[PDB]
Amino acid sequence: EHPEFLKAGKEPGLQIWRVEKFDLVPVPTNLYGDFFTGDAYVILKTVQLRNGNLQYDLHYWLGNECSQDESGAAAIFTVQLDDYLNGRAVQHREVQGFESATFLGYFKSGLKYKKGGVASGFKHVVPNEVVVQ
Repeated sequence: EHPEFLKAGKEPGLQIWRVEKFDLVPVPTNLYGDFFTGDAYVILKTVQLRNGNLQYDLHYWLGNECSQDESGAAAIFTVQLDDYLNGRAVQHREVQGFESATFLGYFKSGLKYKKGGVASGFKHVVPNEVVVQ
């Protein structure tokens, strides 16, 4: 067994992963682009300058339907580890509505609002923060 947060950074290009109670779950490659507006997604983008230097770009997608407790958590684990990956990296926050140009460029049709989740997909229910009451 091995840690995932530390696994990130094993290949250049762009990688996508979905956070789940601190479990990280690779978004189904079959769909590639589907997103549930309620949780938080983390993406990295290692670009190639001339032919040796590389730059990882951080991009967390928030359908604006996810609580801030989990939203920031992703921006935190994604940002902190980023420093653990390169030390700086780029920071991009997409709160569904005003994304960045690089994000809308790599995700042209990567925008599918699907209310649901992964483990709660069997019951088909979207518990609201009211649960804490």
